[PDB]
Amino acid sequence: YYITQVRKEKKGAGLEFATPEEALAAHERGEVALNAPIKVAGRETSVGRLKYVFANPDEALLAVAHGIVDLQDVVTVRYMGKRLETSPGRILFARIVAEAVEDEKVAWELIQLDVPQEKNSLKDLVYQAFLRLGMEKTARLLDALKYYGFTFSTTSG
Amino acid sequence: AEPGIDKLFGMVDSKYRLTVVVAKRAQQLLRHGFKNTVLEPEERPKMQTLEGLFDDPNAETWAMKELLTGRLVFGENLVPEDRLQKEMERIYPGE
Amino acid sequence: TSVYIEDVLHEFSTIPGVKEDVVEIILNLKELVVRFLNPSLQTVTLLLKAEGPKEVKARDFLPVADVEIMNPDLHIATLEEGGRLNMEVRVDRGVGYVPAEKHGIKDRINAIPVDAVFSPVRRVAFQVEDTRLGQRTDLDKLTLRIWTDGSVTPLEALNQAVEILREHLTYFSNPQ
Amino acid sequence: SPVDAATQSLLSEELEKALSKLSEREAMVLKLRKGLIDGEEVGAFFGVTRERIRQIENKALRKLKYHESRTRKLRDFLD
Amino acid sequence: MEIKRFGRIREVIPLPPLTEIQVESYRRALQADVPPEKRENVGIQAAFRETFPIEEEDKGKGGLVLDFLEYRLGEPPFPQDECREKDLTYQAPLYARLQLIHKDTGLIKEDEVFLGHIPLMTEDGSFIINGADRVIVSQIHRSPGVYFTPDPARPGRYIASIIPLPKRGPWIDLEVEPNGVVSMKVNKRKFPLVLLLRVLGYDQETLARELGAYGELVQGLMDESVFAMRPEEALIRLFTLLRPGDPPKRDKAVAYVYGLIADPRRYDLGEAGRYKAEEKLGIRLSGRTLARFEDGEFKDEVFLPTLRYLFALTAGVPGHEVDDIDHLGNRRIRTVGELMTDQFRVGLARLARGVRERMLMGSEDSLTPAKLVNSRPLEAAIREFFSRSQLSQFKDETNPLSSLRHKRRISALGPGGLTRERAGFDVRDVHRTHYGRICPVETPEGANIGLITSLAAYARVDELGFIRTPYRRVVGGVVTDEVVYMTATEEDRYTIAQANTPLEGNRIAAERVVARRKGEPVIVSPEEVEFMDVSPKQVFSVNTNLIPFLEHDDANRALMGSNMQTQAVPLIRAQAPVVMTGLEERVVRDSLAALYAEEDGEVAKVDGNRIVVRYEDGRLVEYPLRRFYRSNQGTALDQRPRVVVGQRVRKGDLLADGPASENGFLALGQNVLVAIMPFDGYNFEDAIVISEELLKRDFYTSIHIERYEIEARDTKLGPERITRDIPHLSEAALRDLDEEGVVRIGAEVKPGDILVGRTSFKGESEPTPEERLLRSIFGEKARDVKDTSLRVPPGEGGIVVRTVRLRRGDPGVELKPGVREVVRVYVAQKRKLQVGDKLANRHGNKGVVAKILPVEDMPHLPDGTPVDVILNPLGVPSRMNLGQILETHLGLAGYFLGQRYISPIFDGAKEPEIKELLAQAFEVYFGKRKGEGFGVDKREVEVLRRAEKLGLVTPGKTPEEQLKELFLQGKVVLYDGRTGEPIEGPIVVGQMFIMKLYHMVEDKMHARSTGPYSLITQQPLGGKAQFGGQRFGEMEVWALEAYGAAHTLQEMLTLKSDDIEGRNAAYEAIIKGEDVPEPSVPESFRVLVKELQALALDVQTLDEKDNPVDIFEGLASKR
Amino acid sequence: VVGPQLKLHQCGLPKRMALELFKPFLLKKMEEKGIAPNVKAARRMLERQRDIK
Repeated sequence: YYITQVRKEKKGAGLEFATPEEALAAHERGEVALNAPIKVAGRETSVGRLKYVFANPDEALLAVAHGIVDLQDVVTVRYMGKRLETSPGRILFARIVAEAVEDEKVAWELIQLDVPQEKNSLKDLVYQAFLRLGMEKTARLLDALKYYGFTFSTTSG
Repeated sequence: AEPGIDKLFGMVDSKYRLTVVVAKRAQQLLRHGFKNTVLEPEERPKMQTLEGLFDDPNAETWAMKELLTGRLVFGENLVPEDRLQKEMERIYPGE
Repeated sequence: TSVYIEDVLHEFSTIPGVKEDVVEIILNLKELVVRFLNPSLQTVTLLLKAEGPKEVKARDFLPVADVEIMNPDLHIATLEEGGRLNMEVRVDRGVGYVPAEKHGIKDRINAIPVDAVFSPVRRVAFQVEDTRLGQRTDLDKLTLRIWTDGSVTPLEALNQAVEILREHLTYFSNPQ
Repeated sequence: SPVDAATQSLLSEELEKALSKLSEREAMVLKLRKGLIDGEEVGAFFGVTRERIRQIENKALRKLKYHESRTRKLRDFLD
Repeated sequence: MEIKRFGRIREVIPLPPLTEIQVESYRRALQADVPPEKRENVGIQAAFRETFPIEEEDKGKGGLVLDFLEYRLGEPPFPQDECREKDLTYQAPLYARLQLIHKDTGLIKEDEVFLGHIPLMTEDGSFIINGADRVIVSQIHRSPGVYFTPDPARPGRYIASIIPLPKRGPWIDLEVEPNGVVSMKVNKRKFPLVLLLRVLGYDQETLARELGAYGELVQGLMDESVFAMRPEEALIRLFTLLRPGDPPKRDKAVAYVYGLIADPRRYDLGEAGRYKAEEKLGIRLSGRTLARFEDGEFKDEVFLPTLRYLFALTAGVPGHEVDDIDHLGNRRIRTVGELMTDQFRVGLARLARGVRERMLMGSEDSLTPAKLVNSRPLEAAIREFFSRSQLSQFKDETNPLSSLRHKRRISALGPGGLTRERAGFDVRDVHRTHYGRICPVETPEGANIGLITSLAAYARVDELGFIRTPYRRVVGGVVTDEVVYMTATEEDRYTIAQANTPLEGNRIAAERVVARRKGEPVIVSPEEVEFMDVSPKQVFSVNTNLIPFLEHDDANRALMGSNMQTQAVPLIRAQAPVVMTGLEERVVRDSLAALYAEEDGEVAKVDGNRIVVRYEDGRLVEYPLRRFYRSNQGTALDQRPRVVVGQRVRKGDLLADGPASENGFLALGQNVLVAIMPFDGYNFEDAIVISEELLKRDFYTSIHIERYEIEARDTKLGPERITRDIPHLSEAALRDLDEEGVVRIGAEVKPGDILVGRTSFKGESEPTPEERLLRSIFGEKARDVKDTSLRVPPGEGGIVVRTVRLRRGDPGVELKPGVREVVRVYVAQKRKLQVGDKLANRHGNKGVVAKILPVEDMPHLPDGTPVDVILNPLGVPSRMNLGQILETHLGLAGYFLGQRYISPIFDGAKEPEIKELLAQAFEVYFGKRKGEGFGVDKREVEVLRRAEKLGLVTPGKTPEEQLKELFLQGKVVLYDGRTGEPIEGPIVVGQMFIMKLYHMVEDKMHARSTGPYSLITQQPLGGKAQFGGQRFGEMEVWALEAYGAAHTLQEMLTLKSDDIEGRNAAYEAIIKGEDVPEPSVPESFRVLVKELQALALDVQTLDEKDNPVDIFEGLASKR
Repeated sequence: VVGPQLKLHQCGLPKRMALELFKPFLLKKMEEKGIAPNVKAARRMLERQRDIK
């Protein structure tokens, strides 16, 4: 849950950017100022979604690696034929499973990379791989989640 | 868990059968030394202090590594109950 | 590593003429810091023997060649009039933490092994704080600190360490 | 209890294997004696007199003792 | 260190001697230290007096008067210490000067006659029965008197009840039924209330108007006007309405019984029963119950008030007479004394019976002494009450605290004449009264709820077992300092105010103030306040009052936390909590772990063994210090001496500490650096991860002792010897068996070893043929004896620390029949802290050690210092005991600041004050750095980026500052010592007192593979070495049944247990290397057939066709 | 106790336990390896904790 989630912060000046152009440059500097965060209320987009945009899944992680964007930060990345707007963590989770189970596409046909992962959220995913895939391949799916869960957690602070 | 437990669970008409079958074959895989096996040459059973599972480790792990590969045969009533143990004690050395 | 008292049979007894419990004493030696002088001493044995009104202390350990007791004043036991205390304390050179249930040494049959730690290092701390230097300012300033019983040197240690590591990177050699 | 029921197993067969490597003319008399009925050296043997009892007895017994020292089967007392 | 306490509600008066309930009573019980001249005749003196004047007049010849003169005790057979070395009770001499009278010539006076022996109470409170410290558990019951309860099935009106004690005192009831019949069941069957009301002159003219003219029920009384016309006739008339065969002319026959002597009487004139009788109803009652005989004419100051109250109850409003059967003003507790004194009078009964026969056996004048009284009675019952009495068990003495809470526990279950085990539901609830009388938490959990309870800290039994409590007075605004321990009943009478009520010296300080009117939380006015509460401490029991922020822990958990403490195994590295409630010293001082000094003086010789005080009165005394002694539980007790040499002592100040005594305070655990966060699932559900650094410094280690024993049974096959002969394999096994027979002191005795050697004779009645031939071949002169030597039970065993033999020429022992000699090999072990162990804090975070981690990679502060334990947070949201989270915050500030804290129950520290200490802490923690010459990690700054989005810090402020805000919440920036990388997010850390838990014998990881079996049933059993089998429960059967686990279930029903042929076949089958032998049958069944067959019922199994099948395999085919 | 990095497939019990458990299955293996010549013998090996090579 910690890893796949987003944030939201202070709303000062009204920011409904989806429309204007000068509502990008001016708000990008103000972001470098003390009013428009990166997790700011930007309906169609928050300055975060503009600044960082990555080409490859990996790309996202290194950034996190370098203290650029945290896993819970609003970013834009390029997954199969689509400019997905999400967080590094959310994309990480996808991998975590995509890896656990190499059928990278299937892994997509069942995970809701849009909401935080809770108890039911997962439950669904488990009962999913069960039906869809094998059974034993689902044994490892759990263990995988066991691992990435016992680890992120300890650092979640 | 176990290598292809599904494929195994799918080559029979009941969960409880696969069990018997692997069980019965395993017993005979011992009752008659360890040469009545249906496979062996290349990549097959193995342990590690030295590669010694090749001879006598798990009875049943074998039953399941054989019955999984489409070599063995089994049925409700395939071959006459008594003459079975006969030939079997006749073709396979081990004791 | 192991102690041997005069008239004490087992670790759970009481020395007449010594407030201390025979388990409070071996618990007191676990705080003894010796500094061997050269390799030829994987082990040394220290003796003592005191009587009457006296507070047995480290200094009271009758000296030895290559051995220096950095802990001259740490208490050992309290003795009253008519109290006898003549013991034998086997010291050692080792590494890590080893339960007395693990080495169980056999000097005199009546001896009792002491659990023992070996790290001369008491605690390592480091503080990587940025450091400004013209060009850019995302400059790292590593500066590890080390405390030590004295058995060895904060510095001596720092070196063995960096070596042990250098020696370790060494296994990243022959592929297969 | 199982460990004993297993000892009569080993004891039986091993003493019975070390029963054959003998000249039945006297072995099978002490064998069944303590073995079969009950343990009296006098009215011991069928026909032959006493001095031939102890004879093959004390000798067979011993030969029986050393052919086993080699093939150590009973050594570690099954009892 | 420094100790700073918190909050303040001027605790007016100290706690009571926490053992008064026990000591003090047993005192008044048997006044042995005061001459018969003194004026006290209760319990012992009472029972006696009550059971002596035996006036057996005529049944032939005798008329022998036998009185009591002076009872007395004097010198016990052996001392205590010795009473535990051997196996005897710690009794005392008990005789009294008796003399009998002759309706002729002579009044022989044969003084001393010790008719048995009566046990004694230790200075601490317990007894000694056979080597084991025993304690008697207090008990509650229905206070004698009268009560009116709502009639069972008829929602009409209510009935009455007369309750006496002894049980011989008739338990009467009253009830009316208008259309011709009224009722009163003394013994049983009903009869006219007036039928007996006339047996006392009470006529229908004075009774009908001077009793209930204000009651329309008098018409149910006048009814039978026929019997209502003859005085001393209703004494025979009713005497007839009974049923034996008896004579209608037995004058003062059974009416005596309902008079004075034994039945209706309560202990002593004044309060043993009149309190209830009077206060509640009526006004007076001379003598005990309806007592009198000096005139022949009876007086019943009993039956008149009852009706004069029932008719007063079933009508109008005298007040609100209904009676709460569970009000503590109606339930009484019987201290050890009453429990003993009563079982002491059952003995005077069996005696008075065996003696009556002797008044009809003796020749003539040689009778007073032994020809009239024998000890066999009294000495078998009392003994029986100390040895088997359900209301008496082992002294839970894992630790001082325990042996104290036990001593003062109360149980409903007991005599049987008092609350059994069917009932409960309403009697288990905590009552509006337990406030300050019994804890509302302490009680057990499970089938035994509310029946067993422990009382409050200030509570105490006044005069007649009506648990009272310290309540102080308040005149108008003025608040007294004087206290009046009040009974339940006489409490409801006032408007009591709580203890945490703002004060101005002696003046409440607020128009509104919370008080409690008979269990009714009310916000009242000052001038109304009549009484106030002494302090919170009084509301709760003892154990509970040792918890830190109680007030923040869901009472549901307060219990765990309160019982955990009891399981506190006495660590060698004892240590008092960084935060203390207050009772720290009181517990130790009042239990008896540490050794204090009587009066001023100096110090002579402090020996790990002895302390000799130098009192300034010229004298000097040695004080023995039980070194490494064995406790019932096994947790050692060693009084380490604290006072140095020739030190000028201060009266009352401890000399040496006890098991849990650290400096003099209660040390049940070890203050330790905790950092509550999650780990790699190592602390998953309730698990705990530890810092191996705790082991390096002998911290959570404890000294435990075990006592193995063996006898030289005197079989008829040859005496059993205890020689150094192990007839078969090695000397390597004899080694430590140095001494001939027993084992040498201080020898490591790993399991399987020979603690003692012994030898009995192999076969029942015969050698062995098969084995005959085998032994002869290698040396027939093979010692035909068996090695039945006592060995170290699988599991573990430390090193021999002391042994005890008892061969021939027995000193004073009591070797049982067949016991030639017993041997004992006490062993001791320094159990270190290892996985699988359990720890817990006083709040209830009970958890089990699951991972020991190397200092090198667990959570470390910024400055090298690495935590000790890692608690999972997920354990605190649900268990609503945030209390423990305050203990850590306050705790951290206790670290860096180098000082302790006391945080009283309710009036303790508050978030703010703590928030202040944390700040003054942040310096010692951070101020240093600023001076040691270092800035802030390139990590700390990074965590601060996250620490704001979290919203734990004011954006913009300086990094330096930001940490203060953070640290003050209790959180710091920890580094993952496995990587150097920071746990992304501040984490709370700090000092938390954590105790180790005592391992039950269940802990002994058991394990069986093959073992004995019952003679009868043939299912498995353990013993000395082999482990006992596991019971395959029905539910366990279903689980398997539910599973396709067909065979697996039959396995358990035969092989692994009930198949003799099976296991047998089975064992071997394995060894050789085959699939087990298909199960025979279970004996359990075979036993059923023959069992069933014992009953003319034939049970024969069948086949395909209805043709026989033989279970008992052929063994049942006759001859 | 929790077995974190463990795998569903497995579980972890103490040897000291396992030892008793399949004891006889061990005796036999004991005789197969050279750590004991015969059963009854091997039995002795596993009777005292100190003599367990």
